[PDB]
Amino acid sequence: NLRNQSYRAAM
Amino acid sequence: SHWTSKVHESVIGRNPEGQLGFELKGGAENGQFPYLGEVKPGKVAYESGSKLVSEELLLEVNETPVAGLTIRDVLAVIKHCKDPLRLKCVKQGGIVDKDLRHYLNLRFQKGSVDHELQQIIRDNLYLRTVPCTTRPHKEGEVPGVDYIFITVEEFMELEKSGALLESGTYEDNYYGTPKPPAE
Repeated sequence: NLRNQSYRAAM
Repeated sequence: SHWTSKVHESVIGRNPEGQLGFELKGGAENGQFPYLGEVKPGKVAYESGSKLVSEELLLEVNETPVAGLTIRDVLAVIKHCKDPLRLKCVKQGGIVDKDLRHYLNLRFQKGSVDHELQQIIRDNLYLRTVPCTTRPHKEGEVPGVDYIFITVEEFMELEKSGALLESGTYEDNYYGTPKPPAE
């Protein structure tokens, strides 16, 4: 399912 | 210059045996776009638009984006579309490659067609993948659902094995998305 803000930053 | 510059639409129908006339290959479970195998001439029941060529990447089926999904999901979308089947494909080459991990590495200008397609393909991959992380579990999270919680050594093995389609770090911890399984 959808990714958190932390994961999206890590990319 | 653009990744999407050679995208074309091919309208086909099921052949007299109810099949497509070509095998689907790749899928997120191999870290790949769905793409076409050998298009046998005369096994595709062409309707309109342009012809299909072998090893093109399959982007959409009847305007449902399918890139980033498993073959399971792609065929499931195909099965719920009545004829005619409008396929949006792109030939591989140059900047265009079936390798999903490398496509997610590309840096596109925000707002570009290329960028919008990349985010569409991310959401599809996210539908059936659970991310992995080396940060500790926080209260309220479900291991196996919100994240797979692994150690740095385990995260390094997954990366060295080519299992991760995407990798990064945030506040001194590792985040990634493993390839989905075939189930």
